[PDB]
Amino acid sequence: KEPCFREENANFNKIFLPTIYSIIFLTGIVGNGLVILVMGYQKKLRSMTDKYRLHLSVADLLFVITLPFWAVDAVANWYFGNFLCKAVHVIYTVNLYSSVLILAFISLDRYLAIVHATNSQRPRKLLAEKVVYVGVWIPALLLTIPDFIFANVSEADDRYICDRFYPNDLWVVVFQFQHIMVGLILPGIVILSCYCIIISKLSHSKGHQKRKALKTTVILILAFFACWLPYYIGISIDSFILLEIIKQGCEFENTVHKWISITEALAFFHCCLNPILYAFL
Amino acid sequence: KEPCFREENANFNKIFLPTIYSIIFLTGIVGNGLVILVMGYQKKLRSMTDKYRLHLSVADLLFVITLPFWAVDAVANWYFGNFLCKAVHVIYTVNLYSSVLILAFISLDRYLAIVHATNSQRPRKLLAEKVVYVGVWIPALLLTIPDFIFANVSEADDRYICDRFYPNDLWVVVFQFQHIMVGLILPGIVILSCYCIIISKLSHSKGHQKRKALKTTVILILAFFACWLPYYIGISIDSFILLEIIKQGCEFENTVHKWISITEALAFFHCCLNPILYAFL
Amino acid sequence: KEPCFREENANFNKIFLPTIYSIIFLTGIVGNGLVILVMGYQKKLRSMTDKYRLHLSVADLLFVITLPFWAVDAVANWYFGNFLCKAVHVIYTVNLYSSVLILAFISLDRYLAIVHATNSQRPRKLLAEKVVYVGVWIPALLLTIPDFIFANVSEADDRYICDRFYPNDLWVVVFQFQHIMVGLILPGIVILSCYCIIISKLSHSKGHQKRKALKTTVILILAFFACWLPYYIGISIDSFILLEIIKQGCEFENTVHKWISITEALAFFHCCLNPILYAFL
Amino acid sequence: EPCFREENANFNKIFLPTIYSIIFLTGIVGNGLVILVMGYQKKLRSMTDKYRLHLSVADLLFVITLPFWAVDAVANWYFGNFLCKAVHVIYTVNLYSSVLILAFISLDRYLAIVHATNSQRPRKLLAEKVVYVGVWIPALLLTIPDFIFANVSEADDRYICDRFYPNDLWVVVFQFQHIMVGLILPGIVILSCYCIIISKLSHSKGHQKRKALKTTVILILAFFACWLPYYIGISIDSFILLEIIKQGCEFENTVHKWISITEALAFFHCCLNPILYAFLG
Repeated sequence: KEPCFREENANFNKIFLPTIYSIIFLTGIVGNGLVILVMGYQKKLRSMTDKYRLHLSVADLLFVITLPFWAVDAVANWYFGNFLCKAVHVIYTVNLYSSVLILAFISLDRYLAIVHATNSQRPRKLLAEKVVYVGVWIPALLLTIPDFIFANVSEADDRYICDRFYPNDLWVVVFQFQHIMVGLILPGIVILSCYCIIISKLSHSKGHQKRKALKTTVILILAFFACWLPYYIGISIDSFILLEIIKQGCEFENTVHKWISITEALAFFHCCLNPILYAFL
Repeated sequence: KEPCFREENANFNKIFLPTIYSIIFLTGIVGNGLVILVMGYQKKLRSMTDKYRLHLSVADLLFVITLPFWAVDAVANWYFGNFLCKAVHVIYTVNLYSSVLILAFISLDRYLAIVHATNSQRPRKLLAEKVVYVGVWIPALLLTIPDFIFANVSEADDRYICDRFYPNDLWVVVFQFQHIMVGLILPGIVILSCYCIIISKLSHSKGHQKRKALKTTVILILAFFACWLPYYIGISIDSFILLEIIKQGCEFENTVHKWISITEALAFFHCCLNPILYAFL
Repeated sequence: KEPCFREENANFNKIFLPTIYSIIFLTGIVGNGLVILVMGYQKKLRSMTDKYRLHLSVADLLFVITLPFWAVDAVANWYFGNFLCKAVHVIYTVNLYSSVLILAFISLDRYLAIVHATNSQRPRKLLAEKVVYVGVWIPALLLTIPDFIFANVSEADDRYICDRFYPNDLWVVVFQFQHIMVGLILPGIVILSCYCIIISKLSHSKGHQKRKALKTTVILILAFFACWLPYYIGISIDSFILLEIIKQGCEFENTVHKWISITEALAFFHCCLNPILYAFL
Repeated sequence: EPCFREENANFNKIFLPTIYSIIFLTGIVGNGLVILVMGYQKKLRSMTDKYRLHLSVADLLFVITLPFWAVDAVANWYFGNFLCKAVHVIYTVNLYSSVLILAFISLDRYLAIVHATNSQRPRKLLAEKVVYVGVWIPALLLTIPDFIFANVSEADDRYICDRFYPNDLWVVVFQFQHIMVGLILPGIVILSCYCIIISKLSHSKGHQKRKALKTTVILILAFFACWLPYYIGISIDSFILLEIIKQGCEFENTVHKWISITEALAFFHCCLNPILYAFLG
């Protein structure tokens, strides 16, 4: 009843995923380094949204440093050993959770700036300079413990596959549900609640279109979640497959893994769209 | 004579269709809930088109409530129940016909507002206030009766198929003709007669501002019919296959069924494009 | 001798060509009927290029009237008979040659309007009122004689194929080379010469006022030839196969035929891009 | 041992000639119009326009030989050894000259914004005398292997024209030279120039962040986006030929197909200079 025990990634992933990773690596390096140079070295962070997009650019730069390891592990497989596999996985997790927590924080900042426009200028300073660290980076760093523990390289079938290796499959299901939860649902629920209240409080602000700093952050968050949504659907289906709820054939269990691979490579475009909304607005 | 076998949905579709359904679910919930909040709960409807577009938002929200059942059915056939299968099909039919009848009513509103801009302020108000129910929702609720009668969960082996199971194949053909007719042809003929007589009374006149509120109607209706056209082509081809008129083999029938599934999933994006035009125009 | 077995349409190209033909049929009827209504019957043509574009709309309407027969012949085969096969092929050829000759006349009209800006107002009117018929419709109605001679319905097997049935394959080659010539090369050379001289006499002045008006015709001609270029590549390669010059495989003359089918369906969008440019003025 | 790569598929024998013909038409028309307008009607206003004139000359030179690529894609090289050498030489000249011209564009912009005061002699020196020795002399010096190793190999029935080296280590070293002096070194120079420009244009108060460094950024980004999939493919192939990427023999065929299509798609760089003169973006 074992399935196909994964299939050798289609020969085309292995030229496509390397290509996607390299495009995202180039765009991420150039764009996020330019954002850090302009908005975080020369200190022209004008709004408090540009404070959080600096945090996004730092997280995305950290991830795109390790993206060439993803490309190499796509073409060939892992050569870099165990410590660097752990480093790549914890950096991937830090980016994963920090970016979406930062987006939730930008939604909170927009909610405080629009809805509580009279009295929330002092909470908007603490939330962006002292509370952002303990609400984004500390939760993002505390969720790399499963990757400090389980992210080892398995010397296998002349493969050496760098992945999170768990004692059993229930751990995989639990941690994929945890990823889905604290990376899509709760930050997504917070963002949706903040923006629904913003739209309800802005719908009668005389009509005066306060859709300025709102449109940029709406585009940023919508593009981020559009990049990540197919991957989250794939891993939710995969987690329900592992939980013996989707008892279909092993070929479905392999096509969902292929879906996860391409949609995860395509979800790394979130590291590129923060600088893109500085090229455009 | 060769009763064919519906080959089970390509493993791909079993992850594509949930992905499309989930994208439409998120976009439709957020957009239509925000339209009902803004246009329907806060009374920011500024024209007669916005009342009909509020009706579209209500119908689309009703459908995207049941869309998660569609995604689960795309993965795991049916473990919700016969009553919930009936409710899902009834809501699907209500959306199907109410949305296109609302679009036809929008075309009548534009016809009366442009061709009869001097004596049509009461029949437009009377239309959008009282006749919209009798001409949109009563047809949508009295023509969903075949879902109350026929839509049931056949437990074919382990595949609990939730679909309309008519007594005869001719019933399937005649109801697909009914759907094609009162979902593409008659409302489509009405919408083109109302917009060809406007194009002809907007040139013989040379008008403007109204010209422009006519763009957000033309784009809405064109996008709806562009979403639904591949599905209607597919189901008309399926109906002519099922009358033993086409007879291109079982492989062609399987291809048509896959086309119908994919392009029906893609045609549900009409539930997203009503609030998208409130986000662009 | 190996006769090179001509496989039947794929099962997707039945259900795709029919979809492409239906989209183009709907768009062509609606748009070209509106153009003939407004810029034709209502005499709202005011630019001396709208006359030629009215001619395009007449040709495109004539073709999209016969497009449903193309969709039926895509799904089923020709049940309409020899005379109506001849009529459909004649209308196809008339559209084929008249549309490209009208675009050549548009380019020549812009050449006379820009290069000969002072003298050519009476030659332009003569060209658009009297010379246009004998230079577009008469050549298009004289190149359709081989359709009156050879287009026939062949009852081979159960497939009533409606196509131009020649004595030899050398006839196919010569009537594909004359198609390539009169449809891409000679009108294309005329259009390229006219627009190169236009640019050399716009860019040798502060031409900015008339570097629009020109933009619409440039977009129209470029979109037409972009639609028709893959088809012309396919049929040129097929003509060289039929000359036994390419002589590659038997799977390459079924790849070059499923290409010709797909790209000929996709080239019929030229009947839709003349009214679409009136939406994007 | 060798995978044994012998197939150009069948789509890539009709797709690639189609892509080559589209690029041949667009490149011939656009680059001829640029050379006529800029290099003959001296409408070179800027110093980007002189380098873009150099790009148009190089791209015109390559699209002259593009029909030979179209014939070699569907037929094989029946033109001769001298024509194989000439086409490969012109291909190499375009390859290196275009990217070195873009490096010169980046350096000219660097001198324009950063050293805005004391750079009008260096920017007139580079564009008038140093551009030849830094673009065309290097591009004609790295085409020496196209004079030495490019030969039509009769081999089997198909006379294949390619640059044939003694060992497979020469293929690797020349592919590495290609990657270096076509992507890395000019790309590093361009990135350094534009990063310093951004660090200087930002500080500048109200320095339109974009000015005319929009059109050059778009041109260089589009060029490198066109060439990046090809460079990923040939780097993967180069490490394959070093016996580093041992992932089978179907992977080498997949990589070679990737190289063929992504090399044809990389020739759209030969028409980005005129299309950015048709958009003025």
